[PDB]
Amino acid sequence: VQAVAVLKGDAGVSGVVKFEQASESEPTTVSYEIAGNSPNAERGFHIQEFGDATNGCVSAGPHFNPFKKTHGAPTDEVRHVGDMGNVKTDENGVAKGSFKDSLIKLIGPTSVVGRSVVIHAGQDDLGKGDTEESLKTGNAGPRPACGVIGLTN
Amino acid sequence: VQAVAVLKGDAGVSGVVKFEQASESEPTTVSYEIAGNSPNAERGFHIQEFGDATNGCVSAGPHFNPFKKTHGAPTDEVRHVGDMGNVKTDENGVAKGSFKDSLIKLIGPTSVVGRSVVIHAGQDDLGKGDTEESLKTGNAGPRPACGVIGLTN
Ligand SMILES: [Cu+2]
Ligand SMILES: [Cu+2]
Ligand SMILES: [Zn+2]
Ligand SMILES: [Zn+2]
Repeated sequence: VQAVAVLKGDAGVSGVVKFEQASESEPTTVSYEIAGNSPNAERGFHIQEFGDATNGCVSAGPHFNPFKKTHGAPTDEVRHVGDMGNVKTDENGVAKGSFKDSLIKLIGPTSVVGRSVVIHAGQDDLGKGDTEESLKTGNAGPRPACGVIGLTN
Repeated sequence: VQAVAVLKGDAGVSGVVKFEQASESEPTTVSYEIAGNSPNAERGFHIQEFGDATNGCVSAGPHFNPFKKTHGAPTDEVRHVGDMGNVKTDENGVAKGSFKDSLIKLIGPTSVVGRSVVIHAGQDDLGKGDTEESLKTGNAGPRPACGVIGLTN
């Protein structure tokens, strides 16, 4: 199964995020290419609960969290399903890479198809900040771009 | 279950399409408000197979047709699942209305969540044209706007 989300916004940030999962038990491979970010920085990269784009990136809701856990790093055992951590941007402000994740799925009851992907304006503190907000959003700041994860071939 | 698709494009046409289905066996209620169309006209309104927006509205593919039937009117027994027919536009070029459909579903194997909705530039001939194209696209023309159907609450 394949899916793709085209990140758009009014802040100069844009990109494409591709997802791939052969079967439900398998990890999903997330590939991304995002431009227009601050150069040489880490930026919060998360999957939101809804794919509602009626009010910009705001209507996408909070991080996809079906198991009701606190915000964390992708490698943390306690993290939201949509917690993809930070993506690094180069001297030209482009973030490009890929990784596999075993909580994010394109198949089954927790499928992220129809939900949104958000690239943040700030860095994700990975749930390590001494704040309640750290456990909710990782304090990653505004959402300059987002896109609904749609089906593809 | 609720879903929404925000129709956008570079041709002045835009809008919102809302979907609602309580349970799989139930019809889905499609509500729409679309502006920027030709005034006092009928325009093809369809659901495409993919929600891939990487190449404008083109990457969405053909009409969602899991049962491999020919193009038809929504009331036809032989139609594509994504065949929503034409929507009427008023003297100001706005198409606004709602209807229920029993082939379009937000739940189950034929769910349209993650797929795209397209508003056409031309009228749908409802599969009655004396052309092979009539049985494929209804000859509805270009796709000025489209949006990926995402989950909402
Ligand atoms: Cu976030
Ligand atoms: Cu069409
Ligand atoms: Zn989170
Ligand atoms: Zn059709």
